[PDB]
Amino acid sequence: CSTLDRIIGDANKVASRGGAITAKQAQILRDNLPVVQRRSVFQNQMARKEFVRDQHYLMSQWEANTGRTWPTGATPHHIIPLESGGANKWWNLMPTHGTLPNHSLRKALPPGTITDLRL
Amino acid sequence: PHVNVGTIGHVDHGKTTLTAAITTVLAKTYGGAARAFDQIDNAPEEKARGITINTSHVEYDTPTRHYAHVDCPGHADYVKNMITGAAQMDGAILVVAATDGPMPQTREHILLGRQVGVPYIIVFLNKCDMVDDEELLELVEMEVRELLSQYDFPGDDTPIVRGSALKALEGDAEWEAKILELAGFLDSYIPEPERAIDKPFLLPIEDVFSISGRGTVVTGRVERGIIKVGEEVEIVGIKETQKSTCTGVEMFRKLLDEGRAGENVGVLLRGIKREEIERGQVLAKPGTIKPHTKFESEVYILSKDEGGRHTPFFKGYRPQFYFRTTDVTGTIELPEGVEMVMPGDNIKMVVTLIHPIAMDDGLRFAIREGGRTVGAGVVAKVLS
Amino acid sequence: DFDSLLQRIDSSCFFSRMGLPDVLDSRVILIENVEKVFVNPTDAEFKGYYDSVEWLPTSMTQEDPFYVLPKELTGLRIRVNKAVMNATKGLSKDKFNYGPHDFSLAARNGICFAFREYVSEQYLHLGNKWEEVVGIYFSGHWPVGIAKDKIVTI
Ligand SMILES: Nc1nc2c(ncn2[C@@H]2O[C@H](COP(=O)(O)OP(=O)(O)O)[C@@H](O)[C@H]2O)c(=O)[nH]1
Ligand SMILES: [Mg+2]
Repeated sequence: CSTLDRIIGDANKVASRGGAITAKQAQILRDNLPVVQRRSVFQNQMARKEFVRDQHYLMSQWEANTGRTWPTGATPHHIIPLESGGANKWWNLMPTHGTLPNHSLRKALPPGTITDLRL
Repeated sequence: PHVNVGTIGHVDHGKTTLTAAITTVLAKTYGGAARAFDQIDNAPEEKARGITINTSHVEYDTPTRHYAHVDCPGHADYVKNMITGAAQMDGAILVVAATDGPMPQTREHILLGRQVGVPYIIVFLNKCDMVDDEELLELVEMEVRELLSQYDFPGDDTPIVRGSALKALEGDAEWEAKILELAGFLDSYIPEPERAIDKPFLLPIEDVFSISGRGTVVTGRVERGIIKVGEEVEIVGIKETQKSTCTGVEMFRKLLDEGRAGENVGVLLRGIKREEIERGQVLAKPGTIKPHTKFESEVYILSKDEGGRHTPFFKGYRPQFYFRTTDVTGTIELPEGVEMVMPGDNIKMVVTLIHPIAMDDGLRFAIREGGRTVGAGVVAKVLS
Repeated sequence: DFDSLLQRIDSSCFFSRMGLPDVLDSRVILIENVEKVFVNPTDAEFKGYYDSVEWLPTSMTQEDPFYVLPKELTGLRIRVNKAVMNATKGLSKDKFNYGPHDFSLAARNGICFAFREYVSEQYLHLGNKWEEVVGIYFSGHWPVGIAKDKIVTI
C-alpha cells in the first residue's frame, strides 16, 4: 500500500457517519495531490487562515461533489494535513465529530521535505 | 487579435482568484465582463476523445488583444489539458504563492510546460499582502527564476509581477495596478501567435491517384502555408525524403495557381509515380521538416472510465502510434525505476517507430489498440 | 572580505562528503544518511541527544534559532544567496531520498539560510553560532540539527 492508502484508511476509521472517503474522492485525492511539500509554522498559519475564511464554501463543495449532506455538527478535517502540504479543497476534506489532532504516516519532518504519497 | 493563455501552479496558490481578478480589473479599466470566483472554480467537464477534463474558459480583453484563458481546479486537469487539451497555450501565467514558495506542482507545471512546447511563461507572485518583508519576496523571485532556467525558460528575462489576487478582486486600488501590470506583460512579452497561413507549406497525404496522361496526384487538406504551381516540394515520411515539383493544383476539377491553408486540394507532382506515395507521408517545403524514428514524448494513458485499458502495460508494450492519417508501430522505453504504467497515468516515454514520420517538437499523437484510443501524447524531443 | 567569501563558496563541494567519515569537530555528531536522521533514528547514533535535537531551518520563512537589517547587509544576503544557489545545482537526490521522502529542497534552503545568517552574524558581530554551522558546510557535510552544544550532521 502507498502512504496515501494508509492516510485514507486511517481517516475512514474516524470519518463521521455519512462522511466516508468514497472510492471516487480517493481517486481525485491521488490525482490532484500525489506529491506534497512539508510547510513551516508561518506557511501553515497562512494556509489555516485561508481555510477558516472559505470553510463554509469548501464544505458546500464537498456536499455537491460527493452528493451528500454535510453531517450535523461534523468538523471539516484535512485528509492530507495543511502542515504536511495539504490543500484547502473539498476533495481533501472529511467530516469528523470534534476537532481530532493531525500527524502524518519521532520528530516532525523539516519544512521543504517532498513526500511522494504514491510511494 | 486572439491569444490563448491560462493559469498554472500548485493548488491554493491563487490561479482562480487571479483569473477572477483579471476579468474585474480589466472590465473596470477598459470594458468587458467581470466573472465571479464561483463560476470559474466550479469548472464544467470537457470530453475530447472520451477524456474528462474540468476546465473553465474565461475571455478578457486588453486594448490591443483578446484573450481565451483556461483555468482548472486540479493538477489532474492541467496534466490532461497541456498534453491533450484542444487549444495549445501561446503563453502561461505561473501563479506562485509568496507564502509557500514553489511547491511540487510549481515544478511539475514548469516541467510539463517545456515537454508540451509552451513557448512563454509569465509569473504572478501572489499573496504579497501576507508577506511584508521584501527580502523574502526577493528570495522567492530568485527561487522561481532558477526553477524556470532549470527547464530552459529565460528566468533572468521573465516578467514577475508582485501582487494580490484577493485584494485586487476586493476593489483595493493599490493591488489593482499589479493586475493591469500583469495583463500589460501578456500584451508585451507574448508575441503575436504565428499564423498557419504564414508557416512553411505542409499537406498530410490522405489519398493518391494517377490522373489520365497528367501523372500522380495526392489529395489532402493543407495544414499550413501555400503551395504554388511550379514550386519545389519534398515527400517526407515512410521512406527517404523524395524530391518533386508541383506541376498543378486542382480543387474539384478547377485548376488553381496555389493551394492554400485550410483548403482540400489535389497536388499534381513531377516524375513521381502513384506507387511511391505512402500512408502517413506529407508534402512539405524542402528542408523545413525532417523524418524521425526515435523521439522523447510525454503521454497520458486513458483510465478504464475514459474507455482506455483495464490493465497496466510494461516495457514490452508495442502499440500503434497515430500521428496524422495512419497508425505506425513502435517499441517504448520507460524512465528509470519504472516498469509499469497503470490506466490514468502520465509518463515520459522514449519511442522508436519501425519506420519514420515527419515531426518537429510539439507534434500531437495518439496511442491505439485495434482501432480504439488508449493514450494521447506530444513529441517533447526528436532524436536519432 | 565578502568577496573572498564568494570565492570560497564558488570553489566549494557542498554535500560532497555526506556519510563519509572525515575528522570534524567535537560538537559534531555524524549520522550516516537521511534515513537515520529523519525517518528511523536511534538514540544510540544520536548519543542520547535525540530528545533535545531541533532541526536547523530548512525554509526562508523559519526563525533564527541562535540570535531591521541595514539595507547594505540585506543586499549582501541577496548576493550570497544567489552564489550559494549557483554552488548547489543538480544535486544527486539519491543521497537526499529515502522511501517516499526527498530532502534536497530542505538541504538547499537550509544551506542558503545558514549563509545568509552567517553574513548577518559577521557583519553585525553577533557571535560564532552560524560560523560553527557554515564551517561544517565547507567541510562537505550537512549540519541538520542542534542539540545543546552539539550539532547533528550528515
Ligand atoms: N490573503 C490572500 N489570500 C489569497 C490570495 N489569492 C488567493 N488567496 C486565497 O487562496 C485560497 C485559494 O485560492 P485559489 O484561487 O482557489 O487557488 P487555486 O487553487 O490555485 O485556484 C483562497 O482562500 C483565497 O482566498 C491573495 O492574494 N491573498
Ligand atoms: Mg482553481
